[PDB]
Formats: sequence, structure tokens, C-alpha cells
Amino acid sequence: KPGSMYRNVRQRSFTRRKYMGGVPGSQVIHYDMGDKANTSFPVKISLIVEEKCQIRHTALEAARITANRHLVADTGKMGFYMKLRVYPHEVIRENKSGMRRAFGKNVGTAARVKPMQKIFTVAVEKQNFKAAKEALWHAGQKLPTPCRIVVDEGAELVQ
Amino acid sequence: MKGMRSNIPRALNAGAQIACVDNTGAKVVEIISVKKYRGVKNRMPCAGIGDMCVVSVKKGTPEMRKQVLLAVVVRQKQEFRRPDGLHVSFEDNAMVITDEEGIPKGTDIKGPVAREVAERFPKIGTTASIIV
Amino acid sequence: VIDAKGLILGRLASSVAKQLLSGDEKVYIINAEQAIISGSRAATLREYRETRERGATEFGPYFPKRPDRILKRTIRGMLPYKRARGRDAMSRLKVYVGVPYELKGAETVTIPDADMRLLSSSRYVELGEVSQKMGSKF
Amino acid sequence: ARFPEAEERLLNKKICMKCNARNAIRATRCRKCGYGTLRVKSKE
Amino acid sequence: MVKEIARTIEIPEGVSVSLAQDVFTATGPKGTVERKLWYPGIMIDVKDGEVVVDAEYARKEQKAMVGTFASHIRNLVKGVNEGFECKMSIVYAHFPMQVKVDGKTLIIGNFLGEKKPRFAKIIGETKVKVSGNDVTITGINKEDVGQTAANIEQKTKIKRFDPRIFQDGIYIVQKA
RNA sequence: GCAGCUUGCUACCUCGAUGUCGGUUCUUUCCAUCCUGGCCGUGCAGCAGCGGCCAAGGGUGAGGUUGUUCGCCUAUUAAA
RNA sequence: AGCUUGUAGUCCGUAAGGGAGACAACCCAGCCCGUGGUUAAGGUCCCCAAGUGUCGACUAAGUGUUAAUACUAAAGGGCGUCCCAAGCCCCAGACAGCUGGAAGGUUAGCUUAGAAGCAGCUACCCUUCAAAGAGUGCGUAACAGCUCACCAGUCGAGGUU
Ligand SMILES: [Mg+2]
Ligand SMILES: [Mg+2]
Ligand SMILES: [Zn+2]
Repeated sequence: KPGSMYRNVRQRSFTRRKYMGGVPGSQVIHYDMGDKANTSFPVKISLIVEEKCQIRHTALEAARITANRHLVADTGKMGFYMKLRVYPHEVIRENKSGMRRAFGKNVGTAARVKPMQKIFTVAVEKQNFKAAKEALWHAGQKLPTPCRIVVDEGAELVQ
Repeated sequence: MKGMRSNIPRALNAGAQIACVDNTGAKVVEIISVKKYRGVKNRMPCAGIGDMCVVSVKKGTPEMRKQVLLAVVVRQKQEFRRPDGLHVSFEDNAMVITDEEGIPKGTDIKGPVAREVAERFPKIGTTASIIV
Repeated sequence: VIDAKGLILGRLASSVAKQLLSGDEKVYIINAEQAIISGSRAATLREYRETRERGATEFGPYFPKRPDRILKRTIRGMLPYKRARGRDAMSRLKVYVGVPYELKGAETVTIPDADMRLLSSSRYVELGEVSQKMGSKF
Repeated sequence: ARFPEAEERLLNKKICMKCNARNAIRATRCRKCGYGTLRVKSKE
Repeated sequence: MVKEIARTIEIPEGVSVSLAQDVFTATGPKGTVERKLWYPGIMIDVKDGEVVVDAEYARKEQKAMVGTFASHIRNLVKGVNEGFECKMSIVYAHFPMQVKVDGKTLIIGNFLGEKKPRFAKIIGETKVKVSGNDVTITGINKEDVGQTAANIEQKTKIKRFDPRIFQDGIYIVQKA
């Protein structure tokens, strides 16, 4: 289905596993990227959201893939630590008769967000800051909401 | 093609059956379409003297029969006028099996042919014997 | 008489329309072919071309081509020409291309408001140019 | 025939990579659509 | 520091400049040239071998216009003092060309097997001279000579083939 | 994201009746361009191609099966 | 979905009169008859009663000139233009140009003859002088110069992220 079919937040949440049935799995495999064992990156930037919405897991997977490729290509395999944050807990249902017993059935999973809520986070050195911004800008292109980039730690270093 | 001195009405009509007058091996043909003719709505394609048109063999030898070929009209029963003022007509329509250029497959033509096809297609002129 | 030498079109039309409606003697606009229409060249030409070719032949809008006809039509819209007051007002207006012989040497006045000197930039066209672009010999 | 002046004023220009408009040499911006990337007119 | 929007031109001896009404007039040993440079918000004065031009608002449009007018004034005085020249060149592979000056046009005959010779207009008093495989274009008006050269170049362009293999016409080896 | 040119969803108007599908005749409108006019790129030598931009003035036909729209096929044609 | 089914308030149904272009339920107002007066909503270039009103800026697109609204186009981009803040270099001299320099060695490793800075390991090819390079490109079997990066003289005020 199209992206805008399930993107607005108009109705209550629907997430209790034990009551619904037959929720399909997910594609996102790993939520931590890069050098997990390192903890000495002085710059910590992140991608934030400007509006409430629902993000499908497929969009998150595409954004993660593109950011991974860019960061590994330019910064290096050991020069960063990316970490996705929001996990998809919501469930999406698509009716499939007419309006007779129109209640839908599970077709997917989505992750609700909130304004100014961090989605991604990348830590790098001082020399690979522009590459980090370049990587995080492409990832927000696959995402269903307007997105801005905020440098959380080491702002005085970069700025 | 090269212009003709005379004016030729388009007498024969797509669907007509003509008696081919050469020694190639066919007797009767069926005009399917006319080369270099656009047309308008509802109008059947038509052909006159010195018009190259694709036909179909209806009566003839078994090898030639059921073959789409090219041919031109050498006579027509519908009158047409000379440059200096006169009208010429024939008793019967006729056609000769040829190629795209104009070389007729037959080396012998029976009966007269109009002189205007003789000027447009010189080969038909030479291969003929009597021209009127 | 009023000289339309270098005056804004709508400003001139509004002033003339109001002081026709107030009720007086008749008024004369001369040189109604170098009145100014502020705006870029292309937009003005486009809008006037669309206005020109818009009607149906039996009953559609017949937009005029001559310059004084255009100015008269522009004033015709700021005025209740279907009522009796508006028709009487329209009977007392005369816009001439150039200067007619009888109004030769006549005393003139101008609307001090509608002045091209009161315009920020040089983005304007003159009425005769649009008239000739619409295909009129004047 | 490859001559200096002809190549100088014929095939020494950059090409917008989106609308195919030809630009000047020392440029980085299509003059009609503003696309960032400009290639160079193909040589032999 | 300051964003003052004034410009001086320092007119040289010989040129009798003026700013009557709006048209800017000059005269010198190389004839005379005329131009009109009116624009709201941009005032120009002529005095003591120099023309001062400036504006009032520091908007970038005003600054661009003051630069443009100063450049035009410099080019006008330079043209009237001595003049401006443009050099071009001829190239051909198989078909020799007959460049011949006649009237106010330059006729190009036998261009790539051409029976109908092409026509290039000459603007103003821009006297052109043909000599073998090169053309020299004299004049006192800079825009005039530039536009004449542009017309001559644009008329002789072959527009149905490949520039790799066909390269003929007239090309500018040096601008005005 | 656009269109409302396919099929769906709804039940706001019409049941003291708004005469259905296809074809025929005749007139007109749109452009999201098949040909004709003008340009740009090419992994464009020429011929002929491939991709894109402006442009709605004119053209866009004849036949076999089938009630067919749609679709298949035939010989022309600048394009059908 | 101008869809379907709930809930609190107020309305139309059964609600005049004034204003919204016309508008069942939107704003002012809930209305016996006649006369005078001042205001509400909303407006004041002309149609049309009353401002071609005042102060400070923005827009160049006829964009706009459309309270709510079933009647109003999105992501993305803009060295288009107007502002704020933060860093960096700076008249003993910053940027764009005018200039040349980019000489030591090398012709780098390369089998094809040859990919000799520009297929394919390497490393700053000079102890040293602004410059001197394993180096981009017109050229380029390989190159080569021409020279990239990279600094140096030169103007003469702001430049740049
Ligand atoms: Mg009530
Ligand atoms: Mg009411
Ligand atoms: Zn472009």
C-alpha cells in the first residue's frame, strides 16, 4: 500500500499482542551499528522529527541501510556508532463485503513518534563531522516526516 | 512520380478484377490497394492508368496463384483527354505484373497500351509492340 | 478636458468615474494612447490577450481593440451602466485618440494622483503598445 | 576536422545534467534551473 | 567597513559629455556616441572630467545598477576616445568561401555546398574588412561591434550534423 | 503528488418514469504530441535511431472475424 | 468521504432584521406600532454610505486582493531577496584577479613495447629553497613538457563557514 495510507495519528493506539492475532514480523535486523565497544566519540549528533506521524518499519529499514552505506563508505568501519531508537510497537490493519463488519485485520507494524523526538544518533570524530551530516541527510529523505539535524554534544567543537 | 502530360480519371476501384495481359502466368487479379494514395473517410481507394498497385492472383497457374504482387494499369474503359484536346477510350481494362521499379516479369504484352504509361515507364513501352 | 499624458489607467478611470457620477457637465480625455499600465511586460500582454480572445460569436464578450475604446470600457466597469444614472453618466464621456480638432488648444487639467512619477520602478507599458499588439491601426 | 578555434567556440562548454542546457565553463550552476552538478560537453 | 554606493569615472580629455534630459551624450576625435541611462533611485552628475553616480538605498539591486551604469559610462568614453576592435577567423575543409562586403550586409557564398548565400547584417557604422582567413571589425560603439560579430558568427552555423566532424564558419579569436 | 478518462466505497437528488450498450451522422473542447514546424543531449561519421523541451494551426484513412467497446490480423500511409 | 455510529454546549426544525457575491443551521442580534439619536458585526479607490488616512518595514510573483468553511495543493530545492546569532582570516595587507613558480629527482612498482603522477603495491620523490610535487586536467603507447595540489611578489577593504 501507499505510504500516506498509514501515516496520520487519528485513532487510539493498538498494541497489545495477547489480544490481537497474526502480526507479521519485521525486516530491521540490528538496531546498533558500528563500533559498539567504543565510548570515546566527542561529537554526538542526531536526527529529530518535526511532526507527529507513524513510520512503517520498511521506511526505517531503508533509512538505516542508506545511512549505513554512506557512513561506512566515507567515515570508515570503526569510526562511528549509529543507533536506531524507536522500535515499532503499533500494529496496522487493512480492511479486506463493503462496510459490513468493516473492522480490519493485521497487515503490518508501525512506530509512532512525537515532535522533537530523536530517531537516529551518530557519534564520530572531529574530522568526519561533515560526512556524518551528509549521511544523516540522506536517511531523512526516506522518512515520512520533515526532519532536522541537531548537534547534541561537542557543539563548541564543531561550531 | 514524374508528371504526365494527359489527365487520367481514377476509374478502377479497390475490389475490381482485371484481366492481366502478359505471359507471366496469371489471367485475373484483384486490386487490393493503390501505392501513393492517402484518401479520406469512407472513400474506397481507386486506381487509373499508370498507377502502381498491389493485387492478388485469382485465376492462373498453381505456383502463381495466391500471391501478392505489384502491377500497373495499361488500359482503362473510362475516357481521358490528351494535352491538345481529344478523348481516348478502350473496350477493356488491363494490367501487367511488374516490380517496384517497373520491369515487367513478362517478356511479351498482348494488345495496345496507352502511350502515357509508355512515357512514365519506358520498360513497358519497349516490351509492348503496338502503342495507341 | 483631461490630458491622459502619463497617467495611471485605473487611477484616472476611478477619478473620472466618480466625478461623472457626482453630476456635472461632460468630460473629455485626450491623448488616450499613452496612458500607463504598471506591471511587467509579459504579464500585461498575456492578460490582455486572454481578455481579447474569450467570447462566443453571437453573444460572447466583444472586447474592443482601439485604445480609446479600451479606456472607455475600463471606465464603463466602475459605473452602473445598466441603471439610468449610469447610462446618463456614460452619455457624457468622450475619449479621443490624439487631439480632436475642436478640442485643439483647449484648457487642460490633470489628476495629480495618477502620476507615473509616483511609481517605485520602471516596470510599466504604455496603452498604445498593447493596442498595437492586439492588432489595431490608430 | 579538428581545428583550435572551432573546438574553442563549439565544444568547450558545460552541460546541465538535468535539462541539457549548455552553460559557460567556469560555472557550477545551471543558468535556467540551478541544478548543482554540471558535466562537460563530450569530446571525441 | 562602509557600504557607500558612490562611483567615479574620471572622464578623460577630448570627450564632451553631457546628461541632457536622460540621454547621455559624448563627442570626441572618433566621432560621437549616444546612450540613455535613466533608472529610478540612481542619479548621475557630470562635472570636471568625471561623472559621479550613486544611489540612496543599500539594497543589492541599487548596487548592481550603479555598477552597471558606471561600466557603461567607462565603455562609452573609451569607445569615443579611440574605438573598439574585434578579430575573427575563417576555417573550411573542402568548400572555399567567398566573403564579400556589399552594402550593409556580409554575404557568405558557397558555405558547405550552398547555392542560396547567407546574409549577415551590419549594425551601426561598424566598418568590417575581409582579408584572407581573418576578419577585422572596427567601430566606436562597443555593443554595436559585439552584436555585429555575434550575427556573423551565428549566421554561419551548420545545424544538422556533428561538431566533432564538421567545424566551419567564422569564429572569434579575440573579443572586442 | 496530479487527473477523474477503470473498478470499488457512500446513499445527497430522481420510482404520479431524466427512454439502456455498440455503430451511423454532425459540431465542438483538452494536451498528458502519433505525423507535420523549431530546438537541446548522445556511448550522434553519413542514412536512420534513442532521450527531452516549445508548439493544439492542419492531418490522423481503407478492409477480414466478432453485437461488441476493447483486441487480433491484412495492404497502404508523412502518421494511420 | 458533503461516509457511518456516539457524546457536552448551542442552534436549524419553528428565528425576523444587519453583514458575509449569493449562503437552513457562520458573525452581530432574539422581533408590538410611529418619530428622533448613538452604536455592534463589518467596512471606508469606483460599482456602494463613509479614508486615494497616519507611522515602520516586506513582496515583483497580478503572487495576493478567500475569518470558520464539505469551497483553499504536497515532499524537495533556491550563490531570489530582507533579518538575528555564532565561529574563522583581516589594512604591518584577508578574498577575486595580474604574474610567474610548482626547477632538485623519477623515466614510481609496470609483465605485455606500453599503460613511467592519471590499470595494478607504496609512500610527503630532495638533505633544501616561497614553489617543487608520486600529481588533477589540455596532451597522455609510456611519457614529456603545459603543469595539479601547494605556497610566494602584486594591488588595498572587508572576506568567509
Ligand atoms: Mg430556535
Ligand atoms: Mg438572515
Ligand atoms: Zn538545467
